[PDB]
Amino acid sequence: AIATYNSHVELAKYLVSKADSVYLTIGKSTPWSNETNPPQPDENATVLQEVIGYKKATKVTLVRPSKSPEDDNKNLISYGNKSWVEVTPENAKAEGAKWVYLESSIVGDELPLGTYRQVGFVMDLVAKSGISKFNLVPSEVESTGTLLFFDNKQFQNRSEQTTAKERFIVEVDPNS
Amino acid sequence: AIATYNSHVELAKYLVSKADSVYLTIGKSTPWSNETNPPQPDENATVLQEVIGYKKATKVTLVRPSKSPEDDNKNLISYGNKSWVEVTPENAKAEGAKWVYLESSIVGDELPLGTYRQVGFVMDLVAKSGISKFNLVPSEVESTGTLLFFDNKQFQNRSEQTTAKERFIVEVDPNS
Amino acid sequence: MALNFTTITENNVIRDLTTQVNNIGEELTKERNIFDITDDLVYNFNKSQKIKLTDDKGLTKSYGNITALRDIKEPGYYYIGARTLATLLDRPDMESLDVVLHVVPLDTSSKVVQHLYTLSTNNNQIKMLYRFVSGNSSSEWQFIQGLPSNKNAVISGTNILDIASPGVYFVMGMTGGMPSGVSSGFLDLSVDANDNRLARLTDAETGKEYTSIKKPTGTYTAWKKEFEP
Amino acid sequence: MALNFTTITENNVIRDLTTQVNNIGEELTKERNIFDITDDLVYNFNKSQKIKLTDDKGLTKSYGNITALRDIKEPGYYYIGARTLATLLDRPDMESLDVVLHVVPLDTSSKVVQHLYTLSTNNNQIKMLYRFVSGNSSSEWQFIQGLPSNKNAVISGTNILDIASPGVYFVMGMTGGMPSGVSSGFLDLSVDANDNRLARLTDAETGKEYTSIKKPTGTYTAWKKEFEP
Repeated sequence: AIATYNSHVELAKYLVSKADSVYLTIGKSTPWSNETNPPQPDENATVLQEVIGYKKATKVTLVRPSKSPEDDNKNLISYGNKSWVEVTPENAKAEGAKWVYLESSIVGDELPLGTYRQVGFVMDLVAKSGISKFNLVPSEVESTGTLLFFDNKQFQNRSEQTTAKERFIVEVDPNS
Repeated sequence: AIATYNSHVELAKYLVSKADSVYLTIGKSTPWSNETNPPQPDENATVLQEVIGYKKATKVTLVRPSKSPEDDNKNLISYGNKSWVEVTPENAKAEGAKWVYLESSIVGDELPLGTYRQVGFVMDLVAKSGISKFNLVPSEVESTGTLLFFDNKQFQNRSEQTTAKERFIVEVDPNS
Repeated sequence: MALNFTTITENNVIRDLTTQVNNIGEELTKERNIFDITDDLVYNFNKSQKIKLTDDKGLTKSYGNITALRDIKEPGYYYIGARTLATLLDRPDMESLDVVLHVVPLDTSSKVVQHLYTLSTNNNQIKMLYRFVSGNSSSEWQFIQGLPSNKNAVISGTNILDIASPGVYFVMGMTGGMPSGVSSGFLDLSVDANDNRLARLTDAETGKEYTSIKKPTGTYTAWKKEFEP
Repeated sequence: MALNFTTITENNVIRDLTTQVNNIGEELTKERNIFDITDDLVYNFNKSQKIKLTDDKGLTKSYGNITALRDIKEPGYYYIGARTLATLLDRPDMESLDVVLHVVPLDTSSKVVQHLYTLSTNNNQIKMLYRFVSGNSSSEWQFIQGLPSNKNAVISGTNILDIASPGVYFVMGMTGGMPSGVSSGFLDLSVDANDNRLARLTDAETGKEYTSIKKPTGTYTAWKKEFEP
């Protein structure tokens, strides 16, 4: 029997409640067989290939597509060719906010420089005893938590100047 | 973007952790327009129609469909013409168990007698007036919590002798 | 409440059986019958304090074998005599006295806040102490300073340098350790976790102060007098 | 819980008598019947907190006839209205300020620890106090100070000498008693049972100490300053 739309809202509130444990992760520092077209992803994965590291999320929030005029004085986001609005946890079921927005940014060399091709987000990440810094290479992680979401992208390079933003909009069931 | 199989597994471990707050509900004691052919269930709904009562979930567990030979010696359950096996929270990713089994039996007249058509399961249900008992009529529910899963069946009847065992097997994303 | 019933033998006709069934039916269906009174009791007992803070008379509860005060993790009051207290591995550092332990409940059973009240009719012994406990760990016992009869405490008949507790006192009839030419005064004392000390004593007559210090592994110095013309 | 029973008459056939006996036996044997619920209630009640620490609303217990606060030895929270009553002799040493009494249980009903906190109207005056009581006897009251809002209290609109309580305050707008030109300061006051006193005032404007002492005269001395060029 079917899950409901408000079940997907509550499950999104559950994910967004986990926010403090949420990290961006990046990997696949060597080429794909084809760099013009990354392979479509596999949901049975538990980690990225060739992991470069983890960065604590700067933005975990509920979202939905915006609607004018009533949303014109809410927090708008432009992503993936479309307009969206954030939603706060205590307003999720009043708004229908079953999507989650995830973002982080890597400021310069706070992970070792190079290229990356995979992007993912984990919840329940924990670092080794007494580490507090928000950037972690894999060997500084104690528990990788759970890999929730990820993608295969064309490469991006990183240098000291560049603040590498990476982001997703997602829903717990994208096909219903 | 997309969720992953193991995300659904961990979300099922979350709904199973809620189990004590879980109740069967039955309703729709008057006819549909066609009694052989009910209307399809609307996931925007928040409560059943014509509510007859609530009964605490006599069972909540992770399960999966059974597979041979490796389940031939295990804890089998029979449901809806299919054979299922119980799974435990700390093994859910090793077995691939993303399905939740939910069940409650209304013995005889422990809810008011007469026909019912709707069957649902609610979590976070809270009763009135310090009440201990696991069978509740609507006048003894304070907060209905959240209607997680439901179906619009044909009618059935209940008498003093007949137990009405109602149950589901469900996953957090049945279909992406 | 009470049923009226007479046992029915094989020799009794159907009328007799009918009379007894009517008796049972009427007692079990009258106003305020056994069912109603029991439904009243359930609705009441659900609202009570369901486990003991005190015994059934109001007194301290019983406890099984403890090595340490941290071992008692139930909410309630417990009496602990001086002979017991002296043996407890996590006791406060003081003269051994009778005490009550009151235990305060938390989010969890493995953790508790503990209050200890010393039971002495001597104002110089009576003190309050508390701490937080988690698993086998805790904070130290926190000593809490107070004024007997709203006054600074009075100490006498002793060498002053043996006084060790931080605080403010009146000190009089002191046998030894005083500044030369002083006979009573307000004593202000501070002492740390390293056994550094500061004693500031003022002579009750002149209002001259004197200071002494003690280093971790020493006695006090002599009393350094205030600056004079 | 409830039996459905109909009284059986001469006209009723053995089937109807059988229906009533079935109705009785079913109600009395149904799963979690009257018996099971009552055995659960007893087992609950033997565990229970069989004595009140609060009234039936959760409010303070009232009490019997008294002459002293040590007369209340039943455990609980107790509270007092009228000045007409509040006259009793074993109260702590400060003015009429009204109170709640908590009574802590010990080993024996003849002995208790008593805890005191203040009431009726207004803001600042309150203290916390405690003592130990045994038969009729006790310790004296032990008074605890507390920093309002994590800060030293501010006292204003009074003569600095009329304050009798020991402890640290900030003083300003004092109607009298101060040293020349000194408008404000921290006051550290010390007082004993004989009524010796040591007042230290520090001028908050400059850091100059002014000390004065009170002996059984009733008068504080002149302001002995610190030393200067």
